[PDB]
Amino acid sequence: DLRPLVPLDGGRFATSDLNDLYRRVINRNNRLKRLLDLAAPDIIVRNEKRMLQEAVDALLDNGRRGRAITGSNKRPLKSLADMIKGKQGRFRQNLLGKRVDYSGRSVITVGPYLRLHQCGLPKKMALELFKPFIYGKLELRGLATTIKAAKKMVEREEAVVWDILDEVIREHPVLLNRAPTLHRLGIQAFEPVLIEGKAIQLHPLVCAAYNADFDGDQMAVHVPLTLEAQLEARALMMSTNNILSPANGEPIIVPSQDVVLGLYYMTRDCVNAKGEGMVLTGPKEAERLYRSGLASLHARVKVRITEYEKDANGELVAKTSLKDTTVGRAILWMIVPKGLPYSIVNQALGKKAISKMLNTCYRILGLKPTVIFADQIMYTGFAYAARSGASVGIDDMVIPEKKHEIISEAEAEVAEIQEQFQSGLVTAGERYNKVIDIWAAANDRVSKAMMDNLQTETVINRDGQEEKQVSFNSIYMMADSGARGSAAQIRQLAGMRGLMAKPDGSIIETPITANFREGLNVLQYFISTHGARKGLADTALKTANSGYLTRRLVDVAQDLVVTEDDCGTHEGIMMTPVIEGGDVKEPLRDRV
Amino acid sequence: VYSYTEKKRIRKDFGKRPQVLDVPYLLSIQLDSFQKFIEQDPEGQYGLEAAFRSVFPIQSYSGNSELQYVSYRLGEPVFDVQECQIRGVTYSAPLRVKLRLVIYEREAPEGTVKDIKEQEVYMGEIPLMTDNGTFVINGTERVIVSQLHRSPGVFFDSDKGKTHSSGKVLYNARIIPYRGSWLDFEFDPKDNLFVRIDRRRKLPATIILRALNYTTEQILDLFFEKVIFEIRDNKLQMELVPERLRGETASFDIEANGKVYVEKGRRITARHIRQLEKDDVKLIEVPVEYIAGKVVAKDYIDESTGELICAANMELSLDLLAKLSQSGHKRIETLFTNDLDHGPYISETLRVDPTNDRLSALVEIYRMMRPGEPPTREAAESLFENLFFSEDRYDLSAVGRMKFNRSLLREEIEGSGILSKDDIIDVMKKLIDIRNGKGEVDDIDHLGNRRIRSVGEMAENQFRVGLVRVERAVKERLSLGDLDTLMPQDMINAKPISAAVKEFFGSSQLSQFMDQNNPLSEITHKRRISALGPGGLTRERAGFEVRDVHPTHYGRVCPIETPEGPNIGLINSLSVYAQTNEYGFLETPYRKVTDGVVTDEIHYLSAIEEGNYVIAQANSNLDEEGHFVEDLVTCRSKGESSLFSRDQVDYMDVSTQQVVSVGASLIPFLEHDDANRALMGANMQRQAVPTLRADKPLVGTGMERAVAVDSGVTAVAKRGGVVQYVDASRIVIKVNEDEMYPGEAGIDIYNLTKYTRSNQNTCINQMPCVSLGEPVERGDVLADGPSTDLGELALGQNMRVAFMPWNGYNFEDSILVSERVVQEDRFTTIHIQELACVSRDTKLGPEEITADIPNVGEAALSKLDESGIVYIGAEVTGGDILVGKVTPDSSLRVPNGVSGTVIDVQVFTRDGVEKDKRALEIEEMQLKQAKKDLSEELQILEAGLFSRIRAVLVAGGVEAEKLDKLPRDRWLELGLTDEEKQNQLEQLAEQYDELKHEFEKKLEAKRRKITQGDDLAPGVLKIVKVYLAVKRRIQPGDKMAGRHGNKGVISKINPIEDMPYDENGTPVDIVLNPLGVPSRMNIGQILETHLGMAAKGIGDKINAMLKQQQEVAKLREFIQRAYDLGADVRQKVDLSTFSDEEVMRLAENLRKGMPIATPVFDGAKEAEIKELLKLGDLPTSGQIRLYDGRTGEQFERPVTVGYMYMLKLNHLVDDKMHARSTGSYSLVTQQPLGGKAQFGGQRFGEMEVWALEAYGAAYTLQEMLTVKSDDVNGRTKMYKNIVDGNHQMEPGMPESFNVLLKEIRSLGINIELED
Amino acid sequence: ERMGHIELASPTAHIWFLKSLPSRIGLLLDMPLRDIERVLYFESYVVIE
RNA sequence: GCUUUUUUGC
DNA sequence: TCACAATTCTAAAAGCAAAAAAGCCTTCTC
DNA sequence: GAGAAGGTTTAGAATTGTGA
Ligand SMILES: [Mg+2]
Repeated sequence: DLRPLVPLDGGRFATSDLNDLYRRVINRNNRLKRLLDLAAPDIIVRNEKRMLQEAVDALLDNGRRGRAITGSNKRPLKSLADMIKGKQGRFRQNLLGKRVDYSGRSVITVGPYLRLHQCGLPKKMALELFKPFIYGKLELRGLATTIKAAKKMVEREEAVVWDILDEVIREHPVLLNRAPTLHRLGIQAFEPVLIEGKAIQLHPLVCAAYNADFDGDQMAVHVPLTLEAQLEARALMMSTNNILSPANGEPIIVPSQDVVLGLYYMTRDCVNAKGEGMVLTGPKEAERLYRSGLASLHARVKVRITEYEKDANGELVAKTSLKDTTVGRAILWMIVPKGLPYSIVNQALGKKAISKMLNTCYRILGLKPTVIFADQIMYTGFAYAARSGASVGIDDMVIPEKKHEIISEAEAEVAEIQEQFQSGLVTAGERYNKVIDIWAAANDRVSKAMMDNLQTETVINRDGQEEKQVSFNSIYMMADSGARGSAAQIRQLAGMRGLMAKPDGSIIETPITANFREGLNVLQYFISTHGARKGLADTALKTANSGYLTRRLVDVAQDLVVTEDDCGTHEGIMMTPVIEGGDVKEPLRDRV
Repeated sequence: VYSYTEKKRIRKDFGKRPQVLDVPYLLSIQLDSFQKFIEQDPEGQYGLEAAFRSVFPIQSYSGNSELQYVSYRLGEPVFDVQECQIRGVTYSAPLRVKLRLVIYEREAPEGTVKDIKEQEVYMGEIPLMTDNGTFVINGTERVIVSQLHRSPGVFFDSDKGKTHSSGKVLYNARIIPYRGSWLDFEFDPKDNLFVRIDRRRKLPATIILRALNYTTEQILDLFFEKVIFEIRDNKLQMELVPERLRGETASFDIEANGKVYVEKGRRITARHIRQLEKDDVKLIEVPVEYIAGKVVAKDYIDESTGELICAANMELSLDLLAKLSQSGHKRIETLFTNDLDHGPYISETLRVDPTNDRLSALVEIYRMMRPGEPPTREAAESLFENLFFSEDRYDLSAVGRMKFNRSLLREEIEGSGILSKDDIIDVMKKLIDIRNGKGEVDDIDHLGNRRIRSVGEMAENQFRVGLVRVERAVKERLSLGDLDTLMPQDMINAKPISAAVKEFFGSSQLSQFMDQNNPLSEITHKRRISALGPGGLTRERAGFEVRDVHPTHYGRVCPIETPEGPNIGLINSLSVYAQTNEYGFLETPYRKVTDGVVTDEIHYLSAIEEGNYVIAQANSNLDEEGHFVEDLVTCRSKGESSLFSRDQVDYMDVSTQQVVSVGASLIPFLEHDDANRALMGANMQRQAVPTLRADKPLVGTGMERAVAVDSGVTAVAKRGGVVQYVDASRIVIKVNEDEMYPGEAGIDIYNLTKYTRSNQNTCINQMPCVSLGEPVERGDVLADGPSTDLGELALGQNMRVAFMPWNGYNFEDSILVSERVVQEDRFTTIHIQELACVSRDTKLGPEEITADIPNVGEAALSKLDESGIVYIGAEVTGGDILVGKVTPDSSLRVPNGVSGTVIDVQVFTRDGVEKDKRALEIEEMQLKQAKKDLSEELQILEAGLFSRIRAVLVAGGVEAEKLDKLPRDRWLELGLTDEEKQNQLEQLAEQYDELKHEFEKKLEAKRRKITQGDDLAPGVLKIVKVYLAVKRRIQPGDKMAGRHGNKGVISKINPIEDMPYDENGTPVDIVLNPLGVPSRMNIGQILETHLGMAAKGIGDKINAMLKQQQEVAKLREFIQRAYDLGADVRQKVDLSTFSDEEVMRLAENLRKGMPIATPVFDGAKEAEIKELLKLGDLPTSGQIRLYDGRTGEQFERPVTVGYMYMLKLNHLVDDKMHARSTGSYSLVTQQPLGGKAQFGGQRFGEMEVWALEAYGAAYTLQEMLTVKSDDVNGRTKMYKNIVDGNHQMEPGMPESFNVLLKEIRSLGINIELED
Repeated sequence: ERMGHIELASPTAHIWFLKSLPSRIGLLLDMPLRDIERVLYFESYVVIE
């Protein structure tokens, strides 16, 4: 039965390889038996015994020696050893990694209304995973008498099974797992919430942990059965008990892109807006001004706020005062938990500012307020990001006026150096290096020109003479606020996209003077392709090597457990801040 | 000019560059090759003629009875393409070759044949290429992808610095033949010259020379120049050429003519040799110390003792010098050896070798090749002669010979494929020359070294292999048997040839299953060149440099279309204009530019030949006659973009569209995307699934028309004419008489295809696109296949997108769709699923198909005929019954989930089983449609004959009134004179008779073909196939994309009352996230959105001025104004030549936005987009001001709306969802099955176990790999406990562990568990 | 669970122990593997005492 | 219910 | 003797998923 | 027809080939 002969479809039998090898060895043993019985001459008995030795050598470990035996197909057949070793033997395929019941798979989409510990699970899938629990509760409630009747009832989907299912789904965590589970946070327990649809709805704030956007990914959900399993999912894995990375201290609930844009745009300031300068009794008045159109979400306003400093040991002490903020910062203040100080929400909240704000919440107050705070931050970010209507158009990326002149001057300079080479006064290598240098200079100059143009583009007047403020451009906001992108990408979108590297590392001597809001001619695009294909090949052929490295590391260090309280030794390591020639790279505080 | 079918919708066409060469026929790559494969070929260089001429004539061991070649013919298919798909059998043709066996006489080299026996012998079928480039092997439609490999030749590689751990530069010289053995010459850190064959054990090089009829003197003469020492009265005066001294030190006093020319201690330089040659120095004295440092060239033997004085290639020492000095010989030949300009590599190699003679060389090679067998002189001689110098076993292809000669700077291109001694020694000398410093290595990425196979060449090689196996068989048999008795066919038997061809086509790494869910998918699955396959590299061993893009792929291979994944850069796609050379190498066209004037003669340039010239740039402004307006133009001289003067150019590029494949040329504004986004867009536009009602792009590139027509999807007219009868199932076109043949009174019938399954389970139908009485000219479409619209290529719908964040329902890549799109079925598709019931004859009772089913009531029986089979048109759901079949309960149940009607049933039964009643009904139905359709094929010919009778029967005793009394037939026996008129009447009667005969003779065969059974699998009664046809809607989870790589998964279907609405009331239809664009820099999508808004604004203006009727004058004025807008736009449509009825049809085809064509790299600009926006009434910035549906308040920050073209990719959420609670388990290891077809469970791989260990969840892990998976008694107890109400487990121990335990035990390794 | 067995008419060498590289039998009998496999495959005679 | 080949998604 | 050092041979090369098609010995014979 | 029936890319360890 460990090598079955299964009648395939209709009328034929599929013989496993081992049956072939055993048949061959039995045949050739019978031949040797007869030959030794008849006492044949020496040469043929030698040949027969040799070839029996060969048949067994193929049986136990095929193809170890030359001329691996092949069956019907041209390929070698699999022996015992090849049935144990390798990536398809029992050790890596059926013992360490098993297929598992009570488990489904589906696309993941975004449900932006769930709480940080919930996942929307479809009704069809959920009803199919929790079938035995449904049978149990039907039997216990008596609505069906026997498992046959219960099975028919669930298979026909009467009107009662839905309320039964909503009962058996109440406090029953389910493990969501994304395909290449890379680190500890790729498996997480979640509270199901039944959904009508066929996609698993996954709270946005956990995507970063999973490294999962919604370009059509897929997750597998497993169900814990027993009580230890349910408590373990609830106490160890649940998505609220995992808000710090294990590899370092940094939190793993950084609000990512739309929410950070909403908070940034909300909590900004502009030198003139509706309702500038008035005084508001508190945050609530700020909200009911902004919601009625009488003032702008960001207009400079004095507001009377009360912050709770907990200087008293485990006791909050209130402090009332007047602050200079905007309507946006007061509205956002309405959600921050008690013990925080007001200066923590009183600047344009980028991504770093928000992440440290969550970190300080976690540090001062603990866990539960931080979970509530992360939820409220997501909701407010999404709402006011939507209300901003922050869109992107072609006019939101402006070529600097000076780029024409800069590129013309660099053209003149390279013409001068080329003429210098025509006279032989400059060696080839020096000519090349100097051309590269002047082009790098031109690129830097034009990039700074466009950044100066964008970063303060807006010019506006309060009641008279003009004034300069940071610019409300859409793409500048997308990059500055940390939402999505950096300065290099915006440089390519507006200023010239520098020089490009031939695949051998050589830098070509003709930069791409044309950005993307203008065209690239055919040749510039071809050069860009050199650059891009290199990177794609890198990722494709690097994922495999990384996986192998991680496998080796785990299979070495898979025995360390923390077993004792103090081994009682005085040795150690002398840690000091590291210095790589220049300044101190890693300071002592982070080191120790 | 304009057609009368391209005049229904004219694409307002931006783009300034007037292209000269039209886009070629995109399928030529495979059509031409397989045309060459089968062609009755005089002079037989390629095709089957080449194979037969190569393998024949066959000669026995002077058996005086030999066989030769005459001719070969391909018969006709037993089945045309469509019934080959319907049935399942290969669309083939039989091959018949005219063999001729001739029996000589005794002692008859001069003796005439005594017997000649000739016939056609039948050897096997060969599959044929349908007119679309595809093959039909067993019903399914396969494509034999091209292959890119290394052209045979000689290649001098470096192995630059990654050897010996000291930065040495080895050098290698490989010979790659077309069929034979690789021969490699290579170097060693110790500076030896080694050889190897077949990459197996290595040897000193010179041994092969020792095997080529050589002695050491010849070798030394070959690879060295001699230096003359002359023993003289004063210490060996020496004869010196000045040029042998450059870059050397002064080891002595260079003196002559009683004068010291150069002194010791200094070093010889250029001026020194200048002084020497000016003075014409002949001989120079030198001390013996320098003479001691050379090696003797020739073996020197004493004239007295007849014994060796000094053998060759050994250092001359003072002792040997003394011994030979008095030997009497005054001339010594040594070897010039400068460590820079030369090297004695062959000398040390001759030191190393263990051989001395030809016998030693041959035995060494033979021990090298086949160990175990002791050497034999004759066997080794035969082997080394057969390994390289027997054309039957080794062969450079003619391309191989061309590359071989070109590399070695030879002068002819023709040659002989068998190697020669001269060629080997010349390769050796070239390799050494590279080593010395002169000459440079050849890389392997160059498209000069890489060569395209095809269906023709691959098929020829397979047929040749089969045929040489067969000629071996006939040769073996022909030396035996009585010759005069046997006809020349009873020895071939044809089995190997058919076996080989069928095996290559059916199952090969390149003859692969067709991608058929578009016209684009097919037309770009055919122009694919694959680096892989037999005779090519492989994905794992595939390097990292081949995957990169060489600077010479410009114009030959696309840079931005390659499937990322394991094989990225190994599967290339062939560029638009690229054609293949006479040899295999890729050309691209180029305009000839003699002087500054850019002449209009196009020359195709290959890969190697493209480097020498300096080729201008496709977009270099020229002013109406062809002078490059600019002073410094750009060019690409030799793989190096550079800047050249106004006149150095020797070629220009044909078109700006020539660097990109077809699939990447349908993306508008390609020159604004990043390269990665362009790649992903080109790759997803090939997965778009065709929807119910096709919609034109509305921002295109003008390549949609060519792509749509250049696939075989659309039924295009062969001879123009006037439509005569249109229908959803056929079209009948009356050919214009001018184009008509001299006779046969032809018309054209087109049988549109209706609701058939594609390979990917999609619906391929064809809708007529012409009205009745409509004139259709030659080459104009009639039927719009899937995703086609008026002969364009409509892959998706154009939807009103707005870019903004909307409550995080479009967070990362998600899309937020309106319910207005689900309502209208914009993205609804039709899938067709072919289920099969195979009715075998099992034991314990031969099976049946009776409708009688035990153990069922009437719920399942209410959807069946009395034979059990389902009525065609019956909606079914999961778990129903479709075919009646019970055990002596194998009834084909509808698998779970698959739904929808049953559009088609087909039953094949083998000859021998009585057809059942529904088989009777179906075959009778098919017979009736056959008879009807092939009576419809009768036409006005007979009526024309009757009219001819009437014209000839004008009078002469004729009843003019009674002509129409009786039917027109009896017009022959009526009264007539006795002249030629009566003879003509009899001739018309004869015509009538043979008309009956000719139509009846053809009509009979259909009875035979329909009636007969067909070849099933042995043992099966009949195959019954049902065809369900589900219809998929859109829903959350369904993946959607644009053309610029901006994919995403639908997240919410939002009610129309909630979408943002601009002030005019019109709700937005999709909402996309802006935050995507700046990071993944695809600015193409924004520009497409703005141009779409402009175009739909123009279309709205036309629809307003048309619906609220205004006279045609205003319409022609406005349409003309829209068609002018621009600058140097090359189109220039003249609208005053339409006659106020073509304008009305046109303007009725423009009420849904005016289409635009924006070619790939010289598309529209910002300024012209703004102009077009102004021509409507829309704001110029592109951004309008939107209101929020849910709250009605206005959005700050104006938002970007427009019309973007959205596709629907074939990754549907309902084919991905899957769940399992308990099902069936595998047999060996009792673990759940894997897959969605099987009710399978999700794998819990290793990495997830590591995650669980890291958390510390030990109980979850234990229940995860003991109960839920594998412990049999444990999981049954678990199920029982769960149903009961108690949540607990008794784990036990796996049953996939005991398997391992026993398999290790069945080795000799006792493994056991202890206390 | 129930196995079976086959009685070889003559002895035979276990490949795993013979050519594990390093080889157990080889360095247990202090004599190379080329000749050991040559003897095993009936191509030489090996003396004992 | 097993092996291979090909393709595609992440 | 006994030591480098060159040649040979074995071991490995991410994970999950879906689809599709192939497929199960030559010959020798009554 | 069909039953018989013998059929790359690197690295690490191990050998032996001069070279002392
Ligand atoms: Mg993704």
